[PDB]
Amino acid sequence: GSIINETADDIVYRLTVIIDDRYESLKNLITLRADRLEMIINDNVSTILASI
Amino acid sequence: IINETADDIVYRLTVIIDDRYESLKNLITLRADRLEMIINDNVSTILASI
Amino acid sequence: SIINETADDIVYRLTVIIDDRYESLKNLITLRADRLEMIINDNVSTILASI
Amino acid sequence: GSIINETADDIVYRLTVIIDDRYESLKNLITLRADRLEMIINDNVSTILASI
Repeated sequence: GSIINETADDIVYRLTVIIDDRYESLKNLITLRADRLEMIINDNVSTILASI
Repeated sequence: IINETADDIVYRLTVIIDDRYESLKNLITLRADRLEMIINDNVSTILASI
Repeated sequence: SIINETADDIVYRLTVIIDDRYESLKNLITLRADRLEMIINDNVSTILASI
Repeated sequence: GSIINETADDIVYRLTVIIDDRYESLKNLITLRADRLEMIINDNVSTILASI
């Protein structure tokens, strides 16, 4: 009763922290590598146009 | 009770997982769409400049 | 026992949820990466054939 | 601990291994495809610059 649901709420909270923490890390890596690809791309097109 | 509680756990954590998965799915699609639009735009600029 | 049985059930069910969400994101990442690689290599060969 | 405490610990552990693994594979996948794109982009910019 006070144990079954406190152990239910505890499982959910503990796994929610794991899931949230892994998710935010994936969110940051996608944003990081996409931002990085776009600087690389923007720089290279600037270089090509400035070399023509 | 033991089964009602287990169903509650699986359900609640399944809402979390699906929400996180959905936002990542959207993020991947957004950034990939941006990249495809950026690459096409830039190549069209190069082609009109050579 | 009703405790271990229910625990194995929680793990199995949620593992399928996670695997499904994982394999779907794996496929999306591979797909969008594959397209971007093909768009780049197509567009570069187009430039090179035009210069 | 209690049986419910050791059972809840085993649920969280087994699902944390699953979550982490699927996370780690997506981490390596995103890094891999971003690296592949950058290798392609940089080969192609050096080919364009040497061709104009």
